Amino acid sequence: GYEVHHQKLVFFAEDVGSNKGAIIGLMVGGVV
Amino acid sequence: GYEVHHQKLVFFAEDVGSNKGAIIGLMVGGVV
Amino acid sequence: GYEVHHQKLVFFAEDVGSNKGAIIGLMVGGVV
Amino acid sequence: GYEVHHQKLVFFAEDVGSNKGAIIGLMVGGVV
Amino acid sequence: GYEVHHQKLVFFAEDVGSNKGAIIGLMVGGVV
Amino acid sequence: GYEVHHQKLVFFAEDVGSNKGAIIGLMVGGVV
Amino acid sequence: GYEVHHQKLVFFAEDVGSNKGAIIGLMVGGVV
Amino acid sequence: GYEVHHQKLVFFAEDVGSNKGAIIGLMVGGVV
Amino acid sequence: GYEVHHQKLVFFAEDVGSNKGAIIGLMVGGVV
Amino acid sequence: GYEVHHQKLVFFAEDVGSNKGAIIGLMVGGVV
Amino acid sequence: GYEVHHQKLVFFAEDVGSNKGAIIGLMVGGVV
Amino acid sequence: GYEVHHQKLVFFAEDVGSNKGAIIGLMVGGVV
Amino acid sequence: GYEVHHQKLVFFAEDVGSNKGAIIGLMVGGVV
Amino acid sequence: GYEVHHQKLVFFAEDVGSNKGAIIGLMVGGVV
Amino acid sequence: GYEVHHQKLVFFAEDVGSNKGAIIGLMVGGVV
Amino acid sequence: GYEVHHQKLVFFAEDVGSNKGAIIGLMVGGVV
Amino acid sequence: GYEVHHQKLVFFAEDVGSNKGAIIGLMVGGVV
Amino acid sequence: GYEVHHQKLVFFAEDVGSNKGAIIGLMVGGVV
Repeated sequence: GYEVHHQKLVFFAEDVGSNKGAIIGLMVGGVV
Repeated sequence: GYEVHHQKLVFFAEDVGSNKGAIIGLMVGGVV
Repeated sequence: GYEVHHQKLVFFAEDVGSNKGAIIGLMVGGVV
Repeated sequence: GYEVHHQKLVFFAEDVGSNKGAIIGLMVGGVV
Repeated sequence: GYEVHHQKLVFFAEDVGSNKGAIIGLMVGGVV
Repeated sequence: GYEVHHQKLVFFAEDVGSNKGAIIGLMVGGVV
Repeated sequence: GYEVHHQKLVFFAEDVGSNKGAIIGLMVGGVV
Repeated sequence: GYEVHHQKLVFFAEDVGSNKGAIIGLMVGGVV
Repeated sequence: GYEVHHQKLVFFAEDVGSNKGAIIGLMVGGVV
Repeated sequence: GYEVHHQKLVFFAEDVGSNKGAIIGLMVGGVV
Repeated sequence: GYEVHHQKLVFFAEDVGSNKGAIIGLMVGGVV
Repeated sequence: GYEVHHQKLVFFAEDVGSNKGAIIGLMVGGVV
Repeated sequence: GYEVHHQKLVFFAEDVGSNKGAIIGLMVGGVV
Repeated sequence: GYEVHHQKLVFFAEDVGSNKGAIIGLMVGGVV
Repeated sequence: GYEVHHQKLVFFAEDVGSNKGAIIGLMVGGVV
Repeated sequence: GYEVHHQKLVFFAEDVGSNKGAIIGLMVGGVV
Repeated sequence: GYEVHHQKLVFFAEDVGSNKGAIIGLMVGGVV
Repeated sequence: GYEVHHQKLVFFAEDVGSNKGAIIGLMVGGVV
């Protein structure tokens, strides 16, 4: 009937002084 | 009980002093 | 009853100093 | 009292934020 | 009736001292 | 008549044998 | 007249009452 | 009268004609 | 020298009462 | 004699009584 | 003179005890 | 030259341990 | 001295194409 | 001598016979 | 602290006497 | 203080007398 | 100091008389 | 005080009597 469930991902990374290629490649959405 | 759907993604990265090439390639699904 | 769906992604990346250093490609299906 | 259903993308990267000093491509199919 | 289901996923990594490639390749979706 | 289940998941990598920067290739979603 | 490779996709859905939330998006680029 | 290899997708939803609500997008690029 | 090699999928959804927001996100490759 | 190979996937789904998100996300193409 | 029959796959999903989101994500192709 | 016949597959999903409704994420094809 | 970064794809195939009506499509985002 | 990273894709194929029917799709996304 | 690394892929294949329909489909980019 | 890294992939295959369907599907880029 | 990290990969295969489907579906890049 | 050398990898394969199956579905990248 009624249910509440969300995702929770926290990705934290240290890498100061420029990483070898900073890029975000994501497929987000699909279902509202 | 209320039906609630959400997503939480936090991507944090330290890359201070200008990155080589910061680029975002993302597809946000157009579904409501 | 109330029905609310959602999505939320926060991308945080440090990299000050770069001039004109940002390339973004965002594509949305049909209707958010 | 009103149901809500929309996406939230916070693309935060240190890469200038003055005037048109970046490459941004936004595509939406028919209706947002 | 009543149904709540969530989980905290946290990833922390230190890779300082020398650049090493920062890229997010991810599929976030599937169902509400 | 009540069913709620969650768990805390956290991973931290510091002072490892050899860097890694930040490469995330993952499929996260599919189901609620 | 020998038959050759044709595509076959039948998407049948009983969705009478087609209002605000009914969207069809077809993307191709090459040959038909 | 000659058999050939071509695409064939039947998208049938009960409520054809598309009116003040649903959105249909046909996109190709090459030859029909 | 002629053979019949192709994919075939029929996706059928019954007499629902019209969903919150039904959508066909389809990419048909321009190949032959 | 003649070499013929073909796919055939029938997906029948029921979701009556109250809307719940109906989505066809498919990639059909690439090769003949 | 080699002859090979094709495969057949059928999948039927009823409403069940209680509706739950009908979404099909499929990659169809690969070769011919 | 020996004749080869493929196997047939049929599946019905209903009255299981936990309602699924209709969630299919698959790679169908590969060769031929 | 000076750093160098450029694309290099040698598509060599005995199967050229620009003729009476072949299909060639070359496209870019914003800047190179 | 000084040298830096670059792409190098050599696609070599013997394919004579192929005429009045070639299709090429090349796209770039991400200032190079 | 200079990085000297290039890509190198050599794809060699025979396909003489006209292919069913020679197609080159690729994305060349990913800002250096 | 010199660091060099590279990859060499040579894929060689015979397919004479016209292949069923010769196609190159390649994603080349992903910030070097 | 001086460091080397690479490997030679060579693959040769005989498939004369038309292969099932001379197709390259490959992802090369991501980050370098 | 760590040093790694490269290796030579060669693979040769025959497969007549029954087509080999020349389709490359791979991913080479991830990290430098």
